Amino acid sequence: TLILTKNQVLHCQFSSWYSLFRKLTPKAKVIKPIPATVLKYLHEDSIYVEQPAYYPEREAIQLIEKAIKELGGAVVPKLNWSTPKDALWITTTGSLKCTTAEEVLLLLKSSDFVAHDLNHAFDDCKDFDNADPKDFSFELVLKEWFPMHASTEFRCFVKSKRLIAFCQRDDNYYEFLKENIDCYEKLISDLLKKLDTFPDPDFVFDVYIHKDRAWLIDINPFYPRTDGLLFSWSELESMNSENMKPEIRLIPKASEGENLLEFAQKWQDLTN
Amino acid sequence: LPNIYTDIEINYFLLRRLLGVKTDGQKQAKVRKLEPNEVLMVNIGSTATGARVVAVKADMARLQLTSPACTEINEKIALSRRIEKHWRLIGWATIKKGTTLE
Repeated sequence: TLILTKNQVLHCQFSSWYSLFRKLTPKAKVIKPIPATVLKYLHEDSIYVEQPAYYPEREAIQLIEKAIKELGGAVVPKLNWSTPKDALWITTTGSLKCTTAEEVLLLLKSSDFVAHDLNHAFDDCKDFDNADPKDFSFELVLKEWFPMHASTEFRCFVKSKRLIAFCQRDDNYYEFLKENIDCYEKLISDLLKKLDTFPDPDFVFDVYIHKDRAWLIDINPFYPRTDGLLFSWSELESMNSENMKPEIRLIPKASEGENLLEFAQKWQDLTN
Repeated sequence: LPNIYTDIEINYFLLRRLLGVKTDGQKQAKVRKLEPNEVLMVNIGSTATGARVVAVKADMARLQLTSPACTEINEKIALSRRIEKHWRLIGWATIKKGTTLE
C-alpha cells in the first residue's frame, strides 16, 4: 500500500529539482523566499487591486516586474508546486500568460491549486504533523511564457527508476499523435535517463514535446494526490516496475493501402 | 438582444451570512458590503469571469469585467468572493446597463 512522505513533497519543490535539471526545463526565475508583503497579501481574503485594503509593497511589484521583462515580457506564475491552471477565467486572454505583476497576483490569489500549496501541502504526510515546516520557505516561480500546444504534453509515471507508463495530458483526440507516438516514447524514455540525478525512485514527470525535443515541465510524487489521468492509481500500482516496455494511453476518436496494411498484421497474428 | 460587454451596471442584493451550517452551532460569517477595487467572480450564464467593482450606490454597482462576456440586459448573475481561500457565493443581481466592445 503506497504512501506519501515529507521528503517526497520537499523534492518536488520547483527549486529542489530545477537546480538539478536546468538545461532540461524551459527558462524561469525563482524568487526564494517569496517576498513577505506578497505572502501577507496572498493570505488576505478577497482580491484587492490598487488601479484600509492591503496590496504588496512597491518594492515587491518592482522586483516581480523586473523578472517579467528579463524573461521577455510574458511569464507563467507558480508557487513551490501547483500552477494556477484552474484560474484561466480571471485572466484577460484565457491563458496563464502574465505581462503585469497585477495579472500574476490575480491568478495566484483566485487559484485553488495555489491555495492547496499554501495550506494543504503536507495534508497526507505520515512523517509530518500539520500543526503550524523545517528549513522550508515558499517561493514565487516565474516561468518564461511561450505558445505551448496542449496536444504534445504528456504525464509520465516512474516506479523504481523505470518508465511504468505515460499518457496524453489533454482530453481531446489528436489524429497526428498515433503517427509519432513511437518517437515520443523514445524521446520521453531518453529524457528519464537524464532524470537519474532525481532523489526519489518513484515519481511523476510532466513533459512537453516540440520539434523532436521532450521538455521537462514539472515533477509530482508517485501518490494518488497527483492526478493519474487516463490511468487509474490502482492500475498504476498493479503494474510491473521491471517490464522493458511502458503502457501508453491516448484519447480515442479508408485507403486500399491502409486496409491491406492492417491485413498484413492480421495475417501476422495467425503466425506467432 | 445579446452582446459582448466589457463593463456592466447591476442591481444587486447580498446574503446576510455565508451558506452552510457549522457543526459547533456557531453562525456562518456575515457577508460584508461590496467594496470598490475588489475583484469578484461573476457567473453570467455559462461564463465564469472576474469583475472589478468600480463604484457602489445602494442596491446598484458598476463592474469592469476581466475579459468580455456574452449576455443580454436583465440577465441573472451570481456574485462570489474569495473567503478563507474558497469562492463563496455572496449575492445575486440583474444587468440594467452595459458597455459593449463595439
